[PDB]
Order: sequence, then C-alpha cells, then structure tokens
Amino acid sequence: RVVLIGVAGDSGCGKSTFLRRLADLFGEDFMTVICLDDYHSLDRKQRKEMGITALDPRANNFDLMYEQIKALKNGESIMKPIYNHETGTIDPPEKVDPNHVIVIEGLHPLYDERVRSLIDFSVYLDISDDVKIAWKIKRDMAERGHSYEDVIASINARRPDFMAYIDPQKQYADVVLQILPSQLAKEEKVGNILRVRMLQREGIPGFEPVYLFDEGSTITWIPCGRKLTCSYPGIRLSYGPDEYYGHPVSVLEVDGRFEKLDELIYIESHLSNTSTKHYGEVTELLLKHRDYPGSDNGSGLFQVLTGLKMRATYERLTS
Amino acid sequence: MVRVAINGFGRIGRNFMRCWLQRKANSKLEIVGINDTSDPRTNAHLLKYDSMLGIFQDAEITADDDCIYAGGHAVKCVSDRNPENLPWSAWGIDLVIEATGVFTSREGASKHLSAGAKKVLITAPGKGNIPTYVVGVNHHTYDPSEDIVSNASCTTNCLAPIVKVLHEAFGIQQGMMTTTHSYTGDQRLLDASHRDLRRARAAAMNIVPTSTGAAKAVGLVIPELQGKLNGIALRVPTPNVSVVDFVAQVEKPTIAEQVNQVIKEASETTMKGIIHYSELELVSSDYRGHNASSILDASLTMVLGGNLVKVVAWYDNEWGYSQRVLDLAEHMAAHWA
Amino acid sequence: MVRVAINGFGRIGRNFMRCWLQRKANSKLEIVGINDTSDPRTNAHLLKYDSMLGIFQDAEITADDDCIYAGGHAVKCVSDRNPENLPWSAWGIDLVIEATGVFTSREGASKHLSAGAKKVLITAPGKGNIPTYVVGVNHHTYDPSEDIVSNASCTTNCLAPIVKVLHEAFGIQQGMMTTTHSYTGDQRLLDASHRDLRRARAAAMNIVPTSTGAAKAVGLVIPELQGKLNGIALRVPTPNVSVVDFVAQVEKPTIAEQVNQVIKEASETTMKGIIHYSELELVSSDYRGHNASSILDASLTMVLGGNLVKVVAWYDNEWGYSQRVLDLAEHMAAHWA
Amino acid sequence: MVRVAINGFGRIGRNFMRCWLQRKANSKLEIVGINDTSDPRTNAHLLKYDSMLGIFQDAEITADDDCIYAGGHAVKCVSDRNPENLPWSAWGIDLVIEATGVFTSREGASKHLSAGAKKVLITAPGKGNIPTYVVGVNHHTYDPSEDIVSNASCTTNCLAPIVKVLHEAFGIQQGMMTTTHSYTGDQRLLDASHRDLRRARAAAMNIVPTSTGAAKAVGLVIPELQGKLNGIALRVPTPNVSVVDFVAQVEKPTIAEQVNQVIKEASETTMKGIIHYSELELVSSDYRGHNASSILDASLTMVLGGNLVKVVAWYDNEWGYSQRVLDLAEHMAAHWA
Amino acid sequence: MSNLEKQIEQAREEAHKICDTEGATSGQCAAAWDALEELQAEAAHQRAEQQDHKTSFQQYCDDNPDAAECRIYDD
Ligand SMILES: NC(=O)c1ccc[n+]([C@@H]2O[C@H](COP(=O)([O-])OP(=O)(O)OC[C@H]3O[C@@H](n4cnc5c(N)ncnc54)[C@H](O)[C@@H]3O)[C@@H](O)[C@H]2O)c1
Ligand SMILES: NC(=O)c1ccc[n+]([C@@H]2O[C@H](COP(=O)([O-])OP(=O)(O)OC[C@H]3O[C@@H](n4cnc5c(N)ncnc54)[C@H](O)[C@@H]3O)[C@@H](O)[C@H]2O)c1
Ligand SMILES: NC(=O)c1ccc[n+]([C@@H]2O[C@H](COP(=O)([O-])OP(=O)(O)OC[C@H]3O[C@@H](n4cnc5c(N)ncnc54)[C@H](O)[C@@H]3O)[C@@H](O)[C@H]2O)c1
Repeated sequence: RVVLIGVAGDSGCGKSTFLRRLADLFGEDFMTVICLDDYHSLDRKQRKEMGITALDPRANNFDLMYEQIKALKNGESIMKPIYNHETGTIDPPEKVDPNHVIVIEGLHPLYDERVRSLIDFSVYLDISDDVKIAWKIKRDMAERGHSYEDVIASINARRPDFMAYIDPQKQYADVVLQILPSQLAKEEKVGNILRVRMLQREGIPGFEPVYLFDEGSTITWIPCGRKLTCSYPGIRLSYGPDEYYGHPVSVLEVDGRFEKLDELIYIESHLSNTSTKHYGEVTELLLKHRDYPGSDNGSGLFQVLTGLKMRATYERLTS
Repeated sequence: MVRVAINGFGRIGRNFMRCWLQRKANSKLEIVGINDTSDPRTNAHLLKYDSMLGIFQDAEITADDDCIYAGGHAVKCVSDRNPENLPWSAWGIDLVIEATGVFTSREGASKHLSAGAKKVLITAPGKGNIPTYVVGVNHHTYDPSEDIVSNASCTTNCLAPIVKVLHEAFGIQQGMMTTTHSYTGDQRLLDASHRDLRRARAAAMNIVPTSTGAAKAVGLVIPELQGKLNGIALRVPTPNVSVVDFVAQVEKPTIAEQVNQVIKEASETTMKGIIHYSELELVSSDYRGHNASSILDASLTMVLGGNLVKVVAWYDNEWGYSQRVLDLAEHMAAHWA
Repeated sequence: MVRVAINGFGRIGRNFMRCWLQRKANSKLEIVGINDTSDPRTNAHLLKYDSMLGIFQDAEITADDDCIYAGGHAVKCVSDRNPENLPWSAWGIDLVIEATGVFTSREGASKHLSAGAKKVLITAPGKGNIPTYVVGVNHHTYDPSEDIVSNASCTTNCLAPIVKVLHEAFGIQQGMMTTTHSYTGDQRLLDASHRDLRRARAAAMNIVPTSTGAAKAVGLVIPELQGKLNGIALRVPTPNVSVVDFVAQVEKPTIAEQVNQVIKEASETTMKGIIHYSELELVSSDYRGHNASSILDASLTMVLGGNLVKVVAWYDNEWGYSQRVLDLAEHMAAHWA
Repeated sequence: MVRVAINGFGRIGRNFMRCWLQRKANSKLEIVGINDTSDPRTNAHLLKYDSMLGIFQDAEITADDDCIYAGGHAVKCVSDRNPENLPWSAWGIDLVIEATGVFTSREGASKHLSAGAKKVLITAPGKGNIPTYVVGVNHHTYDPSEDIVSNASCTTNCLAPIVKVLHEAFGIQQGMMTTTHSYTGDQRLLDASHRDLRRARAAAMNIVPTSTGAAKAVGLVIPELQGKLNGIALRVPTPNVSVVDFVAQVEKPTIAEQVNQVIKEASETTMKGIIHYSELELVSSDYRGHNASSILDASLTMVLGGNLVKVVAWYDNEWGYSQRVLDLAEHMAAHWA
Repeated sequence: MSNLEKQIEQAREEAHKICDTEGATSGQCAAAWDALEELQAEAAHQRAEQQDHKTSFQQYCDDNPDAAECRIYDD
C-alpha cells in the first residue's frame, strides 16, 4: 500500500524539526521526503522577468506533480525534477522509488484539489508574525550578516499575496498548529516561550481528537500544585471546542516552558486518545533528542502528538 | 573505644585493615587482633603490597614474629584454625570480624562467643536464621543484644539499596538479577578437584556460571519481597570489580528517564554514600576503589512496556564491601550495649 | 555447483573457510574467491594456524602470491578496499559473503551486485530494510529474487530460536536479554582512540558494557514481537565463547521444569542441529567448536511467579555463527533461481 | 619557558601529559599542542580515566571541540594525519614530541621541522643515523644543534644503565638479553591480519616471541659495545609492566654479591633516579608507576664460572619511559640553543 | 560562501532600488523581496550545514571505516 502525508508551511522544505521528529518516530527507511520547491515552473531569472514570487499558482507545474503523485500509488519509481537552489535553475530529474510512507511538503501541498482528494492526512503549520520576527532576528544575528530591520519591511511585503495564496489551504487541512507569543511571560525577548495551539478537526474517521479531560467543553488547566513544584512561569494548558471557518474543531493549547521531567510526564498522563501502545511514549519521544529546538516548550509536544496521530492513521490504513 | 579483631586475614581482612588505616581518626574502633593461617611475617608483606590496590603509601608496615607495626600502631597476631583456643578474653575483644568463609553457621560463629568474645560480625550470608543487616537499608533496626550479626554477600550488599529505592518509589511484583561477578578465591586456578563442579574449572579462562541465593537475601533484609527475588551469577576473568544486572517487574508504570531521576535524587537525599550516580560512559576498571556500594550506570537503564525495568550497577566486591563492613562495625560501636 | 566468494578474510571468513573444508562433500558451494587487506602469503598462515581452533589437520594449506592451495583445491585471492574494482564477473561469482563489517548498508553491499556479483549474503545486522534470515526460524520464507540477504548478529542468531520456541509454546508479552559476550576485534587492546567510548577501553582488563539493537532483530525475524525485545551486552575478557541471559514475561503460567521439557523436545523434533540441550554442569570453554547455535543450560532455568522465565544459552559466536552462515548459503544454493 | 607539542596522543602521549601534570612547577616546558586521530572530546576522557593508572585526581579535566582544559590550564588540540598541514609556526612550537610510531625515519620526522617546528624528540628507535640519547647514560653528550633527537625503545632505556654500570666496573666481552615484555598496542587482539606473523596472533592468549634490534641500540648509546649485544623479546599477557633478563659475559671475574654491591652503590651515587635497587621479593604489579627506569631485582642475580653474569630488571614501559622522555625534554630545554 | 555572499548584498541593493522606485506595494518588488528571502534561506541552509561540520570521525570513517578507530561490531 501507499500512504500519504501532507505538511504545509514556509519553514523551508526539509528545514523544520517536525520532519526530524517524524524521522525519529518512523525512520527514513520507512519514509521518504519530497520537497515541493522542485516543481517550480521557471527560475528566479524568470521570476524577476515575470515579476512574480515563488508562491504563484502559475509558478508550478501542478499537473506533472499530480501525475507523479498518482503514479506513486501504483508502485512505480517516480522521476522527479530538482530545483537547483543556489542557481535558481532546474536539475534534470532523479529517479526515486516509493516507500511505505510518502510525505509531501511545501508551500502548495494542498492547493490542488485532486491531490487534496489524494492526501491521506494533512498538516498545516502556522506561525505568527511576531515569532517570525524573533526567528529572523536569530537568523541574521547568529549569521551576523547585518541585514536586519528592513527584513521587517520584507515581512509585510511578503504578507498580502501569502494570505491569498497559502492561508486558504488551512480551511482544508486536518491539523493546524499556531504558534503565538506567550501571554504568560512578559519580561523576556519576544521569542523565548511560545503559546502554541493545535487546532485539530473532527469529522474524517480514524483521526480522533486528543481531549483534555472532556470532549467538548473548554477547560484551562494549570498542573501546578500538590504534586508539582512549578518554576517560573510554569505551564498553563487549555482546551476548547470551537468552530473554525465553520468546521468542527477542538483546540488543544499549551503555554509555558518545560523545565524538567516530572512536569512533562504528569501532563502526558492526563491527555486522552493520544494513541500510544506504550506508557509515557510521548515523553520518551520528547527526550530522545534534548538538543532539538523547541523541545522545552509545547511545540515539541504538539509536533510529536501530530506525528503520533500519523502513526494512528498509518495503522488504520495498513490494518 | 572498642577493641576489635579480625578472623581470617584474606581479601576482606586486608581490605578491612586498609580501610581502617584510611579512616583512623573518626573511628571508635581499634584493631587489636588478627589471625590467619600464615605467619606474621608474610601477611604484613601482603598487606603492604597488594597487587590490586597497589603499594600502600600513607603509613609504614613492618612486622616481627609476634606483632605487626602498622604506622607505629601495634597490632597483635596469632595463628590457629581452632576458634576455641584463641586468646579473646586475654586480649579484651568486644567485636570479632568473621571473614574466613568457614564459620557461616550460628554454631560455628558462636565458638568465638564461647571462647571469650562479646560480639561477632560475620561477612558472609550465614546459614540459619542469623540476623542480617545492610548499611543503607536496615542498619538501624538491629537490636544491640544481637551479638551474632551478619552482613550479606557483596552482591546483595550492592543490589538491596537499588531494590529498596525501586520498591518504595514504584512497588515491585517480581524481580530477577544476573550479576557478572569477578572471580573470587574459591575457584581453582587450573582445572582442579573441587566440591562444586562449575567452580572446579579454570578461572582465568572461563565464564563459569553459578547459582546463588544471595538474591534471596534481599528478601531477608526487605521482608515484604521474600520469595520474589532470585538470580544467578556469572564469574568472568576480571580480578577486581563486578557489575550486576537487575530486572524488576514493577506495577506502577513509568519510563526509563524517571527511574534514573528517582535514583539520582535518592543518591542525594537518603542513599548518600551508598549509591553513587554516574552519567559517564565508564568501564569496569574505573571503579577500582570507589567508595559507594553501588554505582548506577545511567545510560543502560531501560523500561519495556511500562512495567518492566532493567538497571545495571557497578560495584567493587573487595573495597566497597569492606567499606560497608567497617561502616556497620562503627555503627554497632556507636550503639554499644 | 555454486561459485561463491568471501569479502574480508577475518574471523568469520577464516571460520567459514574452515567449515567448508570440513563440510566439503555435501556442498553445492565451491569457494573460489577471497579478498583481504593482507597479501596471500599471510592469510594462508592465519588459516592454518588459528590460535583458537588449533592447527588445522585434515588438509594441507599452502600459498603463493596469487592463489591459495587448500588440500590441493585451488582458490583465487586478491586485495582491494574498493568493492567496485573487483573481478567478480571475471570469476563467475553467484554469491559473495560480505564479512568485513563495513558494508552494512544496502548501498554499500549493492556495490558488489553492481560490480558483477549475483547475490550477496552479509553477515551483519544491516542498516536499512535488508531482508534478514536466521537458520532454524525463518530460513524458508526468503524469496529467491532477494539477492541481498542478511544474517543477523551472533547474539540474535543464538537468541531467536529460544524465543521462537517460547513464543509458540507459551506466548510472550515482553522480554529482556543480557548477553555476556566474548570480546570481539572491534575493541582496542590498550586504551586507544575509538569512535565509541566504551569500546575505547582495554579489552583484556575490563567488563565493558555496550548497548545493542541485536535483541530487536528478533522482532524482525519474528514479526509479532517487534518493539517488545530489548537488551544490552557485556564484553568480558574471554576470547571465544559467550553466554546470553534471557528474561521473558510469558502469559501462560508454568514452572521451571516444563520449559526445560519443551525446549528438550524441541531440540529433538524441530530445532535439531540448531538447539542442543545439556543437563551437564559444563563451563564456557567446553563449547569451543560446538555445532549448535544455542546450547541451553538446563540447571539455571528459573520461573518466578509463574509468568516470568529466565533461560541462559551458551553459544560460540565464532564457530556456530559461521555454521549458520554456511547453512544459509547452502540453503540458498538449494533454492537458486 | 619552552612551548612543546605532542604528536599522537596514545599511551606514551597520555603518560607524558600525566607526568607533566604531576611535574608542573619545576618545568620549563608548557604543553600547548596535541594532535590525535580522535576528536578532542574523546581523548580528554581517555586522559582522565586511564584503565591502567586509575582515575586522575589532582586536576580537573574537561574539553570542548577546540581546546582541552586540564586543571584550568588550556591546551590546543587538532586532528590531522598529514604532518605538513599542521599549525606549528602558528602556535610557536619549539619542540614536538613524536609519539605515533609512524615517523621513525629522518625524512618522516623532518616533516615537522619543515612545517614550522624547531626541534623534534621522537620516542622510538628511529631508522637511519638519528642521534639517540638515554637519560642516565649519555644525556649530556648531545649537541644542541641536533634538532632531531631520538629516545630509544623502553627496553633499551631500561637495559642501557645496567650495561653502563657493568661495563665500567667489570668490562663486557659479549652480552645477551631476553626481555619478557608486556603486550603493546601493535598486536592484534584476536587473530587478525598483520604485517608480521608473530604479532598477528592473539595477545591475551599467547606468549608471542619477537625479534628486536633494541638490544643493539645499547651499542649506539655505548659506542664500544656495538655489534656485541643482541637479544629477543617475549610478549606475555600482562598489560603494563615488564622484566628484562640480561646475560653478560664479563672478563674481570667476580661473584653474585659483588655485582649487587656495585649496582647498589651506583644507585646511590650516579644512577640516582635512574636505577632503583630492591632487596624485596616483589612481583610485577608492584612496579606500576615506579619512577625509576630500572629496578634491579636483587635475589635473582647470579654468576657462573666467575665470568658470566645474569641480572634481571623490572621496568615499566609505559610510565618510566614517559618519565625519561620528559626528563630528556627538560634537559634539552635547559640547554636550549 | 563567496558567490551567494555577494549575491545577497546585490539583491539587497535591488531591494532598496526597485521597491523605492517602481512601486512600493505591487508584485514586482514583492517578487524582489521574495527572491532576497530565498537567498537568505539558502544562506540559512548553508549555515546549518556548516554548523554540522564534523571534525574527524565522519571523515576518516566516511572514507576508511574498517580502521581500528571506528570498527563497530554492533553485536
Ligand atoms: N572475595 C570477595 O570479594 C568477597 C566479597 C564479599 C564477601 N566475601 C566473603 O568473604 C569471605 C572471605 O573472602 P576472602 O576473599 O578474604 O577469602 P580468602 O580465601 O581469599 O581469604 C580467607 C583467609 O582466611 C584464612 N582462613 C580460612 N579458614 C581459616 C580458619 N579456620 N582459621 C584461620 N584462618 C582461616 C584463609 O587461609 C585466608 O587467609 C568469604 O565468606 C567470602 O564469600 C568475599
Ligand atoms: N567477531 C565475531 O565473533 C562475530 C560474530 C558474529 C558476527 N560478526 C560480524 O562479522 C564481521 C567481521 O567479523 P570479524 O571478527 O571477522 O572482523 P575482523 O575485523 O576480525 O576481520 C575483518 C577482516 O576484513 C578486513 N576488511 C575490512 N574492511 C575491508 C575492506 N573494505 N576490504 C577488504 N577487507 C576488508 C579486515 O582488515 C579483516 O581482515 C563484523 O560485521 C562482525 O560484527 C562477528
Ligand atoms: N607501548 C609502550 O609501552 C611503548 C614503550 C616505549 C615506546 N613506545 C613507542 O611509542 C610509540 C607509540 O606508542 P603508543 O602505545 O602510544 O601507541 P598507540 O598506537 O597506542 O597510540 C598512538 C596514537 O597515535 C595515533 N596516531 C598514529 N599515527 C598518527 C598520525 N599519523 N597522526 C596522528 N596521530 C597518529 C594513533 O591513532 C594513537 O592515537 C611507538 O613508537 C611505540 O613503539 C611504546
């Protein structure tokens, strides 16, 4: 069989740690990675000539990617082209073979509707603009390129078509992870502690939600107290039924910074329908890689929760 | 000050003497008598030049045929195999340290009590209902009228603090162990005639297995786990240090990191000086002479299915066991009756 | 008759060659090519004078700089580290036996397939989804178009028949293992620089522990137990033979005698030639050169609480593993496609 | 103060570093550069935890990927096998200590001189007419423009002071030696492929003999005995220390007591700190870490026929040889030109 | 990096020029800043791969694995 997983976000294709957590979960033996900048129509020269970004529905051969994607189901080794990233040009293609798990990730994994009918499980990954700025400050600060504070003006110039081109895809994804500045902590820089939330969608079977103590009644839980000595500022979870874009969703939400072990196992003991064959398996998957960015906050929690639901969908698809 | 004696100046006796020479100032114990089957000229040499702990350095060792001068401190010495002909009341002996591996019975060890000694601490798992005590688990709960006390084996003395911590934190249903043990003096060097056949074979050549009941001695020192702990031992050609594997079946489920956290904080609150915790990738010979009675190896701890835990513990069965013997001896000196 | 080759004339290669010299008449295999990083003068000497299996006696070993005459039988020999420059199609090679410990990947081992070889049998737990097969468990279920097959490690090759018998007779929920392993060639002799720190230390001196995934390879060769079997290894200073401890948590309760009965009759019906059953009090060096891939030690089998079993198995990781390699090679010769 | 460097952070390098950490205050040498084929994270661990000399205790050892902090003292560290790409003039290196066992030729060792180092001291008997110097025999007679100097082997470094004393006191016609040598890192652990066949066999199992010319190096460091001294070596499974037998044919006749008297007074007048004299019945492991480069064993010295003498000398080929290397390095620092 | 090291500053000059001159809010200079952000993204991809520069072992065991420094008989 062929299963398929759609990831959506502008974190750079193969440049986000969610794929790394999926690699720790499945293994690169069982899955292969497909970037989606490879199906660009023409180059950055023709982007400058046509005056167009890399976000245009003109800018990709959306039909040949569909033909290779449908041929992925039939077992044959696909021949996919490669965007030469340094030059902006296009490599003559590479013949790669299908695997047990196939992923699809790029700026438009979901813009096509026939592949939206093809993708077995979908993830959009949203980022608020504040932690965009806080990540670009780290981007041009660690490199010391000295290109800051007009990239601020690149943000809002990149903004308007992006909301037209990309953001209506989240109206069709299953799970969407938003990352916000933390309401809890104020006297830091604006990107230390994240306020993350995984708006997951009901409906489509196999995918359960992961509900905190009750399906469908908003519950804001702080695990500090008689059995956990919370540091500053500690965790503040949330939950809530909601209808996002007129669709039955269930936001599960975490604010805070995981400072130690027991506060991360105590949270995991109380989530429900998390689909583990193993007690504390989510905590083990958190602490197999202490060095990954975002393990100390809820981003690494939610990414591995989504990947664990991907295990659930894979077990549903392969019996 | 308590005048103490040593029966059998072997490995445990030489290590006991060396430990007391390294812990002299804080001691209510004064070692005044030893007896081995050797003359006093030889065992002073064997005390000074240990081929495992190197040459002793701090104090001067010399002897003549009646006494041994260790660092200016004199100690008496005699040689007899009959425990009944021994000058105990002539020397004023409160506590004798049985370390021959011969007198494991109550009736055997009580020969010193009859011959004029007041208390006996035997460094072996004794036959019969001898009260056994491990420092760090139940070294408090001895009655001071119990004059014949027993420290358990080195394997039990290592394993029981870990089992105490895991039983208090998680609760234990069952538990196995398999200690990879250094070769001891009982094994014959070449293939020679011996009472047990698996100890009859060569020690430097072979992994010889043996069945031990020293896992069950944890069920003595922890009463609510008796009949639930059993294990075997593997003697491999390493001379000094050993490691013990321990498989427990806990019932409160957990992960591999949490048991390491539990034992790490237990190393710093209650089992301090008993259990050391090491997150290094060390090997066996980096534990020759370590003071703790169990070094938990952190990187190998694993949990399968939530309710099945495996730990491994380095321990030195010649130095740390002697340290626990001397700590038990001082702790019975502090509550002399 | 199938023309076969050997990549890497190390311990596994020399034992493979010696086994084929002792099983020549019943063989559809003719060994026609070897390659080591040494000249052909040296490795013929190392074949004849093994310091573990003694001097070879049955056939005469000699060599010159281009061929090796073993008992009158000629065999070709070359030296190259690049697998792509090797005369395979020039020699007519169906099956090459990867034994360097280098080419564990599919892309590494497939270099021989590209260079002109038809099938490759790699004697290592390979990285990536390489089809693994153990003689006595699932040596039937290979598809003959699978040209790149892998035998597992020696520990897995010993452990998996016992786990097969206990899973069929009792059913297994979880299972640990702790193999007391003989030292292999990867460890540095003195304390030298090495990629992993616990293998960097001295081999003759130390119980060095190591983490292995070779327990999980049983979950490959038995599919319904994957993710349920894990264990560590202990390398002790014995040169040849090793023993594996195995703790399983069965669910159908039983006693210690019954599992011995089950494995004893499985030794005589299905696992004949794989599992030997010994009710002797032997020790390690009485298994140098034993033909079975697991000798179950009978006197140490124990069951606590009905649902928790421990077995131990002697196995020779240099001779019996070579025997299983040669049996798998002949069994793929008998179903050549 | 002389900025010095270490090529090859093996046994001799780790012992050299440990010796300089124990002789820091009286040193005109500051160790500023090392290079091994390992990363700087591993060899700091191997420096701190030596499985032969125990855990280092006096100073703290830590590292990151570019430098190593030994007791607060920083030292640089790099990794390259080409000696020509090495930052010597970038680091200001007067003396580099060749200890890889690779660069024994003049043209090999002179690559460091070309790459920007001022003097090289190689810790091996070098091929070709490299000026060799032994501390205690002819450490005075070096010309300071000789930038490429060689210390001899450990066997020569032990044997030559005894031969100097016996040649001055009695006069030597001929002389044999047979050193019972501890196993070194060059031998393969199991029977693996190797350039010389007698080093190809197992080290922990075997007395492997080898032919050495290191007896003839005494004929280099003592010129009037060249072509008169020859001997073999026996590698036995002891890890650290070794003993050398020495049979000389003197011409001035004497008895066994008189040569002991001569060497005893030479231990107290001229060879002080080089030759120690021991009238104890010690054994091998009581010389791990001894500072002298030869401990003469007194009870075994014998003379047959007046003109035929045999001595035996304990010596540590990993610690005392490093001590003589560091003494030669300081002695060339004291006469820097 | 020298080529993209120059090209990022060249596209930065163009970002100052074309989006002050030919319309600050239209598709042209939005394509220009999109290009410059992709150049920055490939600088990031170069940066992270040079952070993961191995020192010696994934070189000397990349080319010659069976040396005694990195034999692993994971058995
Ligand atoms: N070997 C260890 O590391 C270790 C660890 C824990 C406990 N123990 C226990 O310690 C005891 C002794 O161990 P060991 O290694 O010192 O033993 P050992 O045999 O090496 O030394 C015992 C000494 O006692 C002498 N001796 C024996 N019987 C005697 C008698 N009747 N009268 C006088 N002297 C006598 C022996 O000749 C020898 O000198 C045994 O019970 C052993 O099981 C040993
Ligand atoms: N040692 C055991 O008892 C044992 C048991 C089971 C499996 N194995 C596996 O067998 C393999 C080899 O074991 P071994 O003890 O024979 O190893 P070894 O290192 O003792 O011998 C391997 C031989 O292959 C040579 N070699 C290495 N790379 C080569 C290359 N690229 N080209 C040509 N020759 C090359 C080596 O120089 C040596 O001659 C390893 O995968 C090991 O894990 C070993
Ligand atoms: N082993 C002894 O006790 C002893 C005694 C006297 C003299 N020596 C001589 O000392 C030398 C080294 O002895 P050892 O035991 O330290 O050797 P070793 O092999 O144990 O250690 C040598 C170290 O140098 C490294 N090395 C080798 N070639 C290198 C190169 N080209 N560039 C960088 N690093 C390199 C090795 O990988 C290892 O880290 C040999 O000449 C030996 O004969 C040894």
